[PDB]
Amino acid sequence: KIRREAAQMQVEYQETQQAHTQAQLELLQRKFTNKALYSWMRGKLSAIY
Amino acid sequence: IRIQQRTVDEVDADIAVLAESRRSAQNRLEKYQQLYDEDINHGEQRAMS
Repeated sequence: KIRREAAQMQVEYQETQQAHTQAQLELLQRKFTNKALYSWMRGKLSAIY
Repeated sequence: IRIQQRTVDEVDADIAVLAESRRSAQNRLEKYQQLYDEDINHGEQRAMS
């Protein structure tokens, strides 16, 4: 039964792993330099060039 | 770290298992030794005589 508890807390460990990887993804999308800025870059540079 | 603490709990639970294994096995040991070294009792030598 202590082994079972250890397995369950391993499950919650990896669940927290998924949680903070999702947090990493969302903060990366919330960063300043992003897809909208880079699309502005590409479009303006293409036309003016 | 919590996982491996639980693992240490597993291993020392196992060594407690083996300690009471010693208790039971040694109990068997003295029972069998008492049976063997006493061998044949005065009632049986009385019957034989």
